[PDB]
Amino acid sequence: IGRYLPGTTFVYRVDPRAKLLTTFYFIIMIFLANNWVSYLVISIFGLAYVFATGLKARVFWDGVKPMIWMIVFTSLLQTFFMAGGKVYWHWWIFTLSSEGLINGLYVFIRFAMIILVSTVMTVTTKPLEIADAMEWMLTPLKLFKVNVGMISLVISIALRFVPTLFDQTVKIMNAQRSRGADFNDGGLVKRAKSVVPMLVPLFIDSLEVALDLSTAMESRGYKGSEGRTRYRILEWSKVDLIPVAYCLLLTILMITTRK
Amino acid sequence: GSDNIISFDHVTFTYPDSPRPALSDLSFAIERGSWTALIGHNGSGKSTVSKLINGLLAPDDLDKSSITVDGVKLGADTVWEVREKVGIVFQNPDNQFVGATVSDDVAFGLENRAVPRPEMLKIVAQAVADVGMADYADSEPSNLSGGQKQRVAIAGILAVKPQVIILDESTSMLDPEGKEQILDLVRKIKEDNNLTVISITHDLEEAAGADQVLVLDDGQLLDQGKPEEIFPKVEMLKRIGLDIPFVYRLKQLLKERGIVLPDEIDDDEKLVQSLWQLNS
Amino acid sequence: MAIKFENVSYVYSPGSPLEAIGLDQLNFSLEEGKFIALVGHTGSGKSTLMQHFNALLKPTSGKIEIAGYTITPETGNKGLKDLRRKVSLAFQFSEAQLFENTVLKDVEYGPRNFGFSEDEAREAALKWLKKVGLKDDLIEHSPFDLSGGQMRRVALAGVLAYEPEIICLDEPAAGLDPMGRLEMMQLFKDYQAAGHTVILVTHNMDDVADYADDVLALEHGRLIKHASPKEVFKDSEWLQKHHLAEPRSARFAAKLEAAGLKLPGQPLTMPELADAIKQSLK
Amino acid sequence: SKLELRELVLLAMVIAIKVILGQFKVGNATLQVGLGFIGSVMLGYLFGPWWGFAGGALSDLVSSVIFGNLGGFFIGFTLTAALGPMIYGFFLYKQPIQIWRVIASVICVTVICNIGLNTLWVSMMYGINFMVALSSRILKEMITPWIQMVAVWFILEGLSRVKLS
Repeated sequence: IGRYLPGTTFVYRVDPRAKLLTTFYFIIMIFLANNWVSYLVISIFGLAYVFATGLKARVFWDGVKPMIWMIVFTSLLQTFFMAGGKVYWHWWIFTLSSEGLINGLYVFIRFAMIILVSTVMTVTTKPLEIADAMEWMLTPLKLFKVNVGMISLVISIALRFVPTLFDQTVKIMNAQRSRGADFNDGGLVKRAKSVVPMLVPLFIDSLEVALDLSTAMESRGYKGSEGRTRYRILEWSKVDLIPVAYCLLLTILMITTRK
Repeated sequence: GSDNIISFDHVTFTYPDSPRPALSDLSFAIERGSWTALIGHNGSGKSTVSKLINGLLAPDDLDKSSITVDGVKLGADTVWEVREKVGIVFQNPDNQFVGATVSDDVAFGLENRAVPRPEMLKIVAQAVADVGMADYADSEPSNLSGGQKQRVAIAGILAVKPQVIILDESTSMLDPEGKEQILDLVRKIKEDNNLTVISITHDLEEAAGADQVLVLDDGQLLDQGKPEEIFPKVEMLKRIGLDIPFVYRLKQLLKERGIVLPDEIDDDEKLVQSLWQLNS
Repeated sequence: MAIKFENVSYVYSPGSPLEAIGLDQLNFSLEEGKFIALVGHTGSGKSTLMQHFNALLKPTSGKIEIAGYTITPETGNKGLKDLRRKVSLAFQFSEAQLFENTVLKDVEYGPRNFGFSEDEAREAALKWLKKVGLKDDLIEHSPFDLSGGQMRRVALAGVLAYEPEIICLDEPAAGLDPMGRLEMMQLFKDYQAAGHTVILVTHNMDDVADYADDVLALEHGRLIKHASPKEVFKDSEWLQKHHLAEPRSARFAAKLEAAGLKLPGQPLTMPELADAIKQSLK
Repeated sequence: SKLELRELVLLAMVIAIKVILGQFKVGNATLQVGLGFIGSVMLGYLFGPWWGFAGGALSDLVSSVIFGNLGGFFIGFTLTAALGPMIYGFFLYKQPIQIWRVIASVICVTVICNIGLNTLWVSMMYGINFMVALSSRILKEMITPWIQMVAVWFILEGLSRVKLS
């Protein structure tokens, strides 16, 4: 892990499909905005999405942190819009302007909006819930050669066994740290070697688990992917009308402000 | 009568192997309804028995050797229909845990049978209830103890309704708390479904409580006797590389102290009563 | 002359002593060459505590005097290596530790880089591979080519070949046949007799009674009971109120009491049980 | 190979390992030199290029979902990580162990995807010139890839035939 926690339990956070669609529809709705009332509209909806769904404001810093100073430079670069073309002149041409300032503030809100809607996608949903949604969006390509039975299987196992192989590594790490071992001493020719004492155990293990699982899967009567039911499915709850309204209302507001 | 009969079997690993057969002889039979123990030293080849039973492993010849889980004979396309009669609980619960949550692991077997979902809901919730895992139905294998993930491993088996439950090395990694708890549950699950159980190598109550005990050292079957029979085998059992259960060990140490007790005590109750008797 | 924890708490985050998180309080002291069992319900923190010994974790409150060092919440990472030659942890399922392409290179790995020479790293790996009971042709013989049992040996020889003052073992005998545990628990019982403290982390209460000089008990990160196996298993109600298991002989003794045979003293062990069954008739 | 199962579990197994090895960068002292190429080399060598490529794409998906990425999700971002194991697989699949194979396979991965495509996905949505994101890229990609060939070729080569036979 990896994060974040599904609610403890907070209100909403239901039906990853609709919320993931709302996540994808919103980042498309982040684009297609030509006015200051456009950026006003898309700002106070994604905003209203956040604290009506109530999360502590401090949890959003974790997503913004890595991209901050580069994106400041983006917004700093485009706050200077000057001489886009026809001036390869003059002296110091670049200068502060409101046109750039409002451009630079556009890019802050245009960029930061994708780290709001998407952050609440991860925070408010289990990883399997997202995967369940992901495989549903993936479905319509069944018409092509792509069988998706094994694609959904490989995903389901990796998502399942990523936690375990992690915890097995720490155990292996501390194991070699006890009889050995120092991992940080300086060198190129030197400390590439330190990877092996964790890796071979982890790879030996990961082979040992692929053995034990493939055997159990068949002793549970796994013939193949073809045509055997499903236990775990997704519903459509009553709460799912909120994101259809929230998405459909904002549509017209964004339409007016685009044009 | 017997619920499965394995004929003369020679099985090796020929890739990579053949200094030695793993078994080369065997030819044993389990009586229907009976709890049975396959016990031996590692290298007696018992570990490979349970996999040859459901067809995952195969004899060398396929002709002179015959494996039938009674009603059905291994195997060509027979294999899959055999696995409807028999299922196995392996030793490492985390490794074989196939479900996202608890109730997806108990539904996995049903899924493979194309049982439609409305019926799957009622069979799964019933199976996790039978193993005590009701409250934990939606919990995760990562967050479950080592004895809890073998209750889910067994619960996934009750959902496909096996005739034979082979415990292969299950409780290997486990505390003696959970070991008696798991076995006590299988004992219940056994006599409410009228099954045949094949348990492998925990000794103690897993063997001393079984109706039939097969000593597999080494590669071949050493005697066949009941638990009250072969555990008194002492040296011929001890020179095998094995050991003896508590009551057999406690009556042993008592003899050297001058207390001679009848060689049929399979229990604490018989021994407690025998010491209650012998105290006048 | 002891292994002393005062006054040792461990928290997984910022904390204050009111919280029950991790380890809390924990004032105790352990004798020189004793065989100390460490028992408790899963999630008591016996695992966390184990990691404090070699300072894979450092406390957030107290002090630890163990090998002659002193481990304080501010303790840095210098000189960890001279501590871990003296104090060795062996984790549950140490056959995963095997990495090296040869058994003898995998056992040498421990003594080597711990400040052994080459002459005395082979000398020790050869010493402790025969000492842990492998055939000598299994030297070389890449350790992944070995049975589950003999990998456990390689692991053990890997961590014992530099012969630490203290050795800490989480469930070392887990998953081994009944005669295997006897071999293992004797090798440690022999290693103790050589003047070395031995830590044993197990949920099996049978060989705690047989093999241990005194036991520590943890419930929710607090140390509830420190005493010898007898003083620990005396109480019927206190032992059962916490979730804790008698050794078998203690249950058969109490089982004779259900029949009323009046076994003298506290047997705890099959020889002690048979002798007090022989005494109790007479 | 029809009826592939038990090759596919290990496939997910290396999808896992690669997802794990993407978060871990060690690394020397000052220059972090992230891991996770190993997972793509592993997907490359023993699974093959047209297979590993499918894995490296799922290794964004699983990774993006769990740790709350980033990642993709968004489609042209996974193509980079899908492409990675392919090119390692292209000349290492059912192919011998040789020093000519890796140097072509390490430095190239940088240039094609790690340089060009990673540079591209940076400069597309913004006004930052492609040559600005190209500038920063050339440094990092003229230093570290030579550190991979040291660990890529030798560490893989044993594991290539250690577990193969």
